[PDB]
Amino acid sequence: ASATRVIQLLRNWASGRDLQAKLQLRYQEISKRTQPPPKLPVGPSHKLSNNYYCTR
Amino acid sequence: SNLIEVFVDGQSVMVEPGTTVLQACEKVGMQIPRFCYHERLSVAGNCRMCLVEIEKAPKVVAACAMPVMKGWNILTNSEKSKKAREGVMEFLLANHPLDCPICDQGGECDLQDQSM
Ligand code: FES
Repeated sequence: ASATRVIQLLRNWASGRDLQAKLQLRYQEISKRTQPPPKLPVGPSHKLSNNYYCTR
Repeated sequence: SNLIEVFVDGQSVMVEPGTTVLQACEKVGMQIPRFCYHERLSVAGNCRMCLVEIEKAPKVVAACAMPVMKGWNILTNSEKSKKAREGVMEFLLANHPLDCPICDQGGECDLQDQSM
């Protein structure tokens, strides 16, 4: 976050933990909203032979 | 009388001579799949969907057109009959158009229900 050093020390002392280690506001570390195309593999019953429906 | 004893899935039933396998199956209470057979029309034997297995017989007979004789045990739910039905539906649907959304017989199609 965009916080001054003195305020950061004040918060860390008052809470008792290191806030900047684990912030609760999401930043650039999240994934992009645009993603490459997927492929989504087919299931196990997509065979061209030995796939009669009466057996499964 | 002249009634003869035939077995459907091991259950005995009396049938008049000249009764087909399909009619015996209806008498027991099961409906053989069909596409070309109509009771009010002459027997054709085209669609081959009514293929059913007779016990101790290596060849699958057409239930609509095959007269039944004494002693036959009709295995309607056997693996061979199921495979024959699946093959016949696959051949029927090989060239069928993907017209179900625009077809006027959407929810009342024998093809759709029998494929399901
Ligand atoms: S119902 Fe078509 S061959 Fe018998």
